[PDB]
Amino acid sequence: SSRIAGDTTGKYTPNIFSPETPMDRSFSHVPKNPFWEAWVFRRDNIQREFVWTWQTIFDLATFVGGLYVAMYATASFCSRQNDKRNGYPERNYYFSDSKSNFVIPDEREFY
Amino acid sequence: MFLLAVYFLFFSAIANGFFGRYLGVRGSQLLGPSALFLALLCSGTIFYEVCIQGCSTNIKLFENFVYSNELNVSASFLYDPLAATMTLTVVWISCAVHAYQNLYMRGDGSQTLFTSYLSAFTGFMLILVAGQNLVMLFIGWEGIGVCSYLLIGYYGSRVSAVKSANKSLIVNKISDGFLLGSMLYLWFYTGSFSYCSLATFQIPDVVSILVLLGAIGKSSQLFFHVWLADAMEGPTPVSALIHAATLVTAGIYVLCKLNLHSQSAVGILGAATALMGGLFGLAANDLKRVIAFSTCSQLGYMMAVLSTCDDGADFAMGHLVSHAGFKATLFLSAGLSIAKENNNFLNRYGSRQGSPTLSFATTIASLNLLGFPELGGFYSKESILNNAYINQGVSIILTLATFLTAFYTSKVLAQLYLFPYGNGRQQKSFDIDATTLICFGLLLSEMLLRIFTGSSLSQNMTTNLPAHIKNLPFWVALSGALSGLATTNLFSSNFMRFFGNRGGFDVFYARKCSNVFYHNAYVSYTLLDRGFLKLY
Amino acid sequence: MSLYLFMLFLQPLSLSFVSRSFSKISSLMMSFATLWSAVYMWFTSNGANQTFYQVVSWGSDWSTFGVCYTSLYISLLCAFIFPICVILVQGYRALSILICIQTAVSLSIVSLHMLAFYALFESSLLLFFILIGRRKYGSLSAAYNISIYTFISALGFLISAFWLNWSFGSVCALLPNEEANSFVAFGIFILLWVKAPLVPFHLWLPEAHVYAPTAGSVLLAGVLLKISIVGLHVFFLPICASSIVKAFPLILSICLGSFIFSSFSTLKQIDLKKIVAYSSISHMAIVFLSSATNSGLGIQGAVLYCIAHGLISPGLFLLVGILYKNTNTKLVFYLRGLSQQAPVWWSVWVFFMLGNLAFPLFPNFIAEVVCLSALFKNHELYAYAFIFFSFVGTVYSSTVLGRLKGGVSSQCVDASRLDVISWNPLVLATVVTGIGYM
Amino acid sequence: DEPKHQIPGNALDNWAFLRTYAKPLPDMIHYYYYVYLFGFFFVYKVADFPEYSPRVLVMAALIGSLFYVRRDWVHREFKDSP
Amino acid sequence: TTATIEERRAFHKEVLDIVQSKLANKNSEWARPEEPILHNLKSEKEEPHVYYHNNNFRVTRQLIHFEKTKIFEDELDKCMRTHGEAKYRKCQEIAKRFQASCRVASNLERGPNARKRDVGFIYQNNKLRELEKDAKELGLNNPFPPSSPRTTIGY
Amino acid sequence: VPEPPYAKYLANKSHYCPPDFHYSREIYAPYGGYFNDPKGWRTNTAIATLVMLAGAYAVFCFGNAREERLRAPKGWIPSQLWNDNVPTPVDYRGKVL
Amino acid sequence: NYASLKADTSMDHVFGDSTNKLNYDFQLMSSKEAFFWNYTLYPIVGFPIFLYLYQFNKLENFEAEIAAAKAAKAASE
Amino acid sequence: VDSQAEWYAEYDKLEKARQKRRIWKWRDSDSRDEYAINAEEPVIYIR
Ligand SMILES: CCCCCCCCCCCCCCCCCC(=O)OC[C@H](COP(=O)([O-])OCC(O)COP(=O)([O-])OC[C@@H](COC(=O)CCCCCCCCCCCCCCCCC)OC(=O)CCCCCCCCCCCCCCCCC)OC(=O)CCCCCCCCCCCCCCCCC
Ligand SMILES: CCCCCCCCCCCCCCCCCC(=O)O[C@@H](COC(=O)CCCCCCCCCCCCCCC)COP(=O)(O)OCC[N+](C)(C)C
Ligand SMILES: CCCCCCCCCCCCCCCCCC(=O)O[C@@H](COC(=O)CCCCCCCCCCCCCCC)COP(=O)(O)OCC[N+](C)(C)C
Ligand SMILES: CCCCCCCCCCCCCCCCCCCC(=O)O[C@H](COC(=O)CCCCCCCCCCCCCC)COP(=O)(O)OCCN
Ligand SMILES: CCCCCCCCCCCCCCCCCCCC(=O)O[C@H](COC(=O)CCCCCCCCCCCCCC)COP(=O)(O)OCCN
Ligand SMILES: CCCCCCCCCCCCCCCCCCCC(=O)O[C@H](COC(=O)CCCCCCCCCCCCCC)COP(=O)(O)OCCN
Repeated sequence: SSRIAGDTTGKYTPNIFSPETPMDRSFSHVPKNPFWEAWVFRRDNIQREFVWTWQTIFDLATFVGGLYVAMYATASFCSRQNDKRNGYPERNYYFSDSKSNFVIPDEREFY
Repeated sequence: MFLLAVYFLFFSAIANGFFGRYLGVRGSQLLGPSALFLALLCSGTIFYEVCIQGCSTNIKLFENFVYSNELNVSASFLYDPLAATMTLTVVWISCAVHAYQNLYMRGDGSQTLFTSYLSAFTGFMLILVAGQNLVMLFIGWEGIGVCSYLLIGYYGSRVSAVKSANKSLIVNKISDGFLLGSMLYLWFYTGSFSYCSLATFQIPDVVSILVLLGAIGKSSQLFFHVWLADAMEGPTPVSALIHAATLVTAGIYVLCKLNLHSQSAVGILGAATALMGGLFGLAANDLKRVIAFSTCSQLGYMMAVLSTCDDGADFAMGHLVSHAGFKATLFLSAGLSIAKENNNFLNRYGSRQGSPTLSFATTIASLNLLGFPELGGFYSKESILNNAYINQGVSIILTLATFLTAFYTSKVLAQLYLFPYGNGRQQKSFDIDATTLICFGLLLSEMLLRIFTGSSLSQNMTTNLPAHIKNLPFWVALSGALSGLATTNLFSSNFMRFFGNRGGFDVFYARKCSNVFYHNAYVSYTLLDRGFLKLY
Repeated sequence: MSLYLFMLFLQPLSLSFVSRSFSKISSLMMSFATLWSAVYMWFTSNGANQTFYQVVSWGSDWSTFGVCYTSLYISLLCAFIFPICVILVQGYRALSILICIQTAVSLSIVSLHMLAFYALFESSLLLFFILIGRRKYGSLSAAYNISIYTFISALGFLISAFWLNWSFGSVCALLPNEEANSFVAFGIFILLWVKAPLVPFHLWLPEAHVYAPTAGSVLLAGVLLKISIVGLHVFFLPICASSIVKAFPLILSICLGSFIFSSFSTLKQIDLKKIVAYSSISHMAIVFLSSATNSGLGIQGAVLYCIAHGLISPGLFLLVGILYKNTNTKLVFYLRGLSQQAPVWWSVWVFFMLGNLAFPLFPNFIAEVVCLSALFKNHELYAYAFIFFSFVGTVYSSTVLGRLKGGVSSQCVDASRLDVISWNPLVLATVVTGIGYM
Repeated sequence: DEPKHQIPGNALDNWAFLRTYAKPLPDMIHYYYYVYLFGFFFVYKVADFPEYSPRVLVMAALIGSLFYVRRDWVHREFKDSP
Repeated sequence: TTATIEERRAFHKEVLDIVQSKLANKNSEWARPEEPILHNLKSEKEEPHVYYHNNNFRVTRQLIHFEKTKIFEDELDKCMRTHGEAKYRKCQEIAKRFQASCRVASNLERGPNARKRDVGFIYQNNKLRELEKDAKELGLNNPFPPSSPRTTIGY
Repeated sequence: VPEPPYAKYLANKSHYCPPDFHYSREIYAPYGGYFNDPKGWRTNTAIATLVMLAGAYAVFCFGNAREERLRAPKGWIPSQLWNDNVPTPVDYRGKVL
Repeated sequence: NYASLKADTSMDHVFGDSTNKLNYDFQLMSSKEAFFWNYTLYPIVGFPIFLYLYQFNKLENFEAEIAAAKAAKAASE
Repeated sequence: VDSQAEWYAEYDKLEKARQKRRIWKWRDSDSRDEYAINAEEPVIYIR
């Protein structure tokens, strides 16, 4: 019911007319399950079940936007500390409103 | 000469794990133990040269392992007195375990791969111990972590074993993340990664907390002890190595190598870990789990002693090296007992005709665990308890921990030997060859030599204490042993249940931390990138 | 340099004259010859010439080509990984598409003109639209995603290049120009934001990798993600430093958010290629942030970590492609017992997964150490944030490994001689870089 | 058999909704004629419009876009009724 | 300090003369300069020839600094390994010099966002000294530790 | 089921293999089979031992070249037999040996 | 083609039947509980951040108070 | 291989190209109606 397809000698021919099923690469293919396939389809196409609810907005804001806000605040604090550490004047960052034009330290200058 | 031992272990690993087809099961059963025996001779030479004769050596294999701008690190080995002692202890225990695995793992399919894992496992421990700079230590640290991952999960068709390996990997990942943070701090403000220029008299608290958080991972302390109990899923030779020397001791070795710890944190954490480990070992009914909780308690003692005095680092290392021996013996004898009885539960063990050597080794290791006078464990534990009297809070908790340790140690001894036979009427047998006898002879020789040579220079130095204070640990251990022999009830059923669940540290993680982790994953993926941001 | 460019032009040229039955053999020989020409370019590149090792111009500002530290590393990496792509791909159509893509990408790396960089890099726009949207195994949605994302980002970059050419009079890197405008800085930045997958512009990469062929995935992960750092070191940092220092808190916000949310999204994956593709996105953020510090450590660490990624992720993608050939499945839940069934494949898979988790004996370790050191030079908290959330990668990698490792399976699915030949160079390069020959 | 997307609604109800687009179709010249004429006159009048702020212009464009009804929408919903 | 256009064009001409003088004789170390081109330009990018030459000079200087720091570390390690338990006293000077070299190498080209590298905790120690002086003279109570004689093996 | 033709090339079940345990004999693993014990194992072990000792000799040369002792040992150490860079021992009092 | 959906009952008598099922609903934590536990654990993760914030605020406040006392001393004197 | 000469020659080529482009960008209206802006241009109208 089966036969060896591969030939190391190089005399390989595919027996498409052979009564016996070749032991080709498809021999070892996984059989698969109907419900697992539908679970895969459901999980990939989870945007179909997306619904805007106040709970969904709450979750998205509190975790994603919350983490962005926390990271931005921490980065701003670190920049302020580094400016105090280095001796630089308060730097004009994009959303900080500063009446100083200091952006890039002059290498030649001693701070 | 100093390099040779690491070469022998890594050669055993490569030979057994890559050419084991040619070598065979017998080929592993020769090349492993022979190579580790040669490494034992080399380690003995190292110990005599460095410790006894005070001759430290530095071997730089190559320079600029990482050379990016100012950041510069080299692969160098410095064998200082701490490193020689840990190297000798590790190689001795690993040679014993390799002798043990020849007969124990014969019924296992991949004995060659197991031997290869064991030898690379020892080699990475020696890389950690002998490194001259922080990066070599990190290399050894991660090597032992990955080797533990590949050894605990050896039985891949068991969901429990692979989940235990995943637990170990994740917890150790968090710990070395904290260590890497401390490493970066120390490079930035000291100029180097080498321990010589690493010295800082004053260090900011953040570095100390990061070092402690990294150390409590491998040296399983509280909130980081979950992996040690689950590490029982692996084969018995793995458990002996991980609990005796390689994994648990590494945190203590790091804390002793760099004295950046804070007295207040280490003492409280260690005493809490010792008490909790003893209490958990009280409830346990597997033979192997009780010994792991005892390992936790001994780690708690060693961590606590750092807070007491300046000699605390020496006392901790002495207890470390003493503990490796009798703990490794306890695991190996427990594993042989499981094989002979085909059982893991203490209830069904009982008196049965056996080998005099194994029963004696179990008895002597348990006596060292208890604190029996004039033994290697006794001195290394009284050095901690007597010197902890100044810290009143630490001393009390350690004395109660000694009571609990005595109780469960005596209970295990009575259940294994004194109790009547509890297993069924079936043909069960494990005949021991001369190789296992050589293994237990090596452990017994280590135990005997520990008495004559000692553990620390200040071991017998006087602690100026009243006699009733100094001899108190013996009385507490004796009372615990007598209560354990009678198998009396110490706690109510509610607290016994609480201790059986190990304090519910894992159930809290399950119900809150893991659920929050996967709800964060749900928000990140389902709601946002495959939700809000996915087209119809 | 000239030999390398000539060979790059020769490879697509040869396909027109080959017999169409000798195409695979000729393509493989041409790829190896281009690799040798790249080695020659390295030989003729003297470190004494510190700014640019080599510069060649062929009659115009657009035809100005040159190699620097970043360019030389990235070009050697692409020339190294191309032959593996060549052997993995069968058919004159596929060979033609992949050769044209590689020629365009490799010419982009050495280009010193922003407009020529744009022209060469986007020439491979339809080729991926056709490649990812191939008849049976491709998805049109993914091709649309990648094509539209690239078009919008590259058009913004093109507008900034036009403004620079109008104001300065030149857009070549070799002519020193500085600008403080934020509109032009954002126009150059948006391309980097999209090409290096950075949240929330990372959605194109996953769909592309899953529905691209294994050779296509190998090229995409290996060098097309690295084109962002060539653009950053060559065309953004020299001119747009004032804007990166002005926006550094925002840059850190976006980079660390990408790292964290990509790590969390990886946890929700059931497809092996998607797991590797999301690991790539989390890995890109450290590179982008380390370069953005504009320090000696950051640039070197970013280029090193790019090399480490371009040696580790192609290997994982290749192994997954081999497993999919053997099993016709990519779902982790279908695949069990791979340790017993495929010991040789499992060993290399575990080795490369350890590499992706940045273990010491792997190049990712050295690269990560350097990048974290640069972040620590900026601030301690910056490094601490990245170091902690690296544990999320361990969780999903360990879960995948545990699911694949054990179970019951009735199929021997282990790699053949051709497959082992395919990954041997990557394993050797990974080891050699891991011991410090970065 | 393969996993497929669920289609909301009944087959005949959806087909009935789609059949409401099959209505007498006017020719587009009638709309185009008026748009051309009023557009020519509109372009003549625009040169005389006052200069508006860019913000107001953008808001007016947004309002016009929101208020614009697609020609198909009127087609489906048109009723020759009071 | 103000630069008129005439002076700017004159410096441009002089830099062209410098480039012509360099072009006359071949030099294999052309991109490894031993001396910079001195200038008073607001932005060095104004004159491209000065920009690239001084950038190459800075690169050479930094490479030298890195190798020098490695040297200093080597003697520090040797001195540590020689004396033994007397290391803290006898290796104070060599550690001092090594840490100074580390700070030079890091701080000269740290970058726009990078902070100063505090090897030996010298800047923190100075800050504590200033704080203690001000608190004592003004009668305030300092919530911070007083300055330390030695905080590391050297500095 | 009639065993396939290639089963003749495959090797038998080893003595250490439990009689009940079944494994697929066609699977190749670099660490070995399920119970190994190949024919000619003794010669392979001898060759492995020879390679181990030769590598030990090379490592010994390398280490001796790179073993630096900058502080004199308190007493005589075994390394003096094979390495000549050992400083002359000085005892705790300070006397040279 | 597809794998069989029929189970094997050979070992049910030895190892028990498969009749008993899980009681889990396979649903996640509630949004309200998740908010509390994120906003509790994440700060614990970021313990260095709060230490740096505390010390920086202490340093700046002490510096400002020194400046104020200096102004007072330099005004009269 | 004189790297200094190659570097300076390449830079000179690029700088010359930039100068040529900026000259090429100087454009007044070429409209036939625009006699004011182009007053100096030589032209003939056949109309
Ligand atoms: C009595 C005669 C009746 C006519 C009365 C008026 C007579 C004309 C008098 C003067 C005419 C000159 C000025 C009129 C506007 C010029 C248009 C024109 O003449 O073309 C010939 C056109 C017919 O040409 P066609 O080739 O046969 O039709 C092509 C379409 O495919 C047609 O096929 P369709 O209808 O089936 O498909 C429509 C399609 C066609 O597409 C368009 O309509 C394109 C329009 C885009 C804006 C146009 C440029 C705006 C720039 C304005 C400049 C001024 C302000 C400057 C600053 C503004 C900066 C932007 O658009 C849509 O699908 C519906 C959406 C409509 C706007 C789309 C943009 C939405 C943005 C809002 C975002 C918010 C959503 C967020 C949440 C989303 C959740 C995911 O005739 C007209 O449509 C004229 C109707 C007049 C009503 C316009 C109402 C407001 C006008 C000013 C506001 C400007 C906004 C434009 C709104 C839409 C105008 C089409
Ligand atoms: C430090 C300088 C010296 C370096 C020497 C390192 C020591 C040996 C290094 C050999 C290469 C390391 C990577 C080997 C491939 C990784 C995969 C592996 O190790 O094991 C494979 C397969 O093993 C092999 O075939 C090759 C292993 C040969 C020797 C491995 C030694 C241990 C690896 C060292 C750890 C690497 C360190 C990386 C971090 C520093 C899979 O094993 P399991 O998942 O447990 O499943 C096996 C089946 N069973 C369920 C029955 C257990
Ligand atoms: C399917 C696989 C089967 C085959 C398995 C192969 C087994 C491999 C054997 C493992 C090799 C372990 C050797 C590790 C040392 C690395 C070798 C090396 O790097 O060569 C060094 C020379 O150094 C040596 O030779 C080391 C001697 C090796 C033997 C020492 C004792 C062996 C014990 C192993 C402990 C090594 C731990 C090192 C951790 C990093 C090059 O010298 P440099 O000229 O200075 O090169 C510049 C430095 N850099 C590479 C960073 C650019
Ligand atoms: C619609 C979408 C958005 C809706 C939902 C948003 C809800 C989120 C709001 C809370 C977010 C966390 C709190 C951060 C913002 C606090 C308020 C900002 C103001 C601020 O910067 O104060 C600083 C906060 O401390 C800090 O520097 C930050 C401390 C908190 C960060 C650490 C806690 C989480 C750790 C997890 C890791 C994340 C960070 C990784 C780096 C301290 O004031 P100042 O002294 O700096 O002076 C600066 C002068 N205002
Ligand atoms: C003064 C002006 C004021 C502002 C006015 C704004 C007006 C709107 C401007 C929007 C311009 C963005 C253009 C992209 C449109 C989204 C893509 C169209 C959606 C779509 O259905 O495309 C399908 C697939 O596309 C896909 O699968 C691609 C998925 C979405 C692509 C992601 C968008 C690129 C990234 C967005 C931001 C990038 C950085 C921005 C700086 C193919 O449709 P079909 O071929 O079958 O035709 C059948 C017709 N239904
Ligand atoms: C909301 C968070 C910001 C999201 C960005 C996250 C990080 C991106 C940073 C990229 C780094 C370089 C980019 C330069 C600046 C881009 C955005 C910086 C933030 C920003 O919007 O600042 C604005 C200034 O920038 C501007 O005025 C222009 C903004 C960019 C324009 C957007 C589209 C431009 C496309 C142009 C195409 C190429 C054109 C070339 C001619 C307003 O801040 P402010 O200083 O006014 O302070 C007033 C506060 N009270």
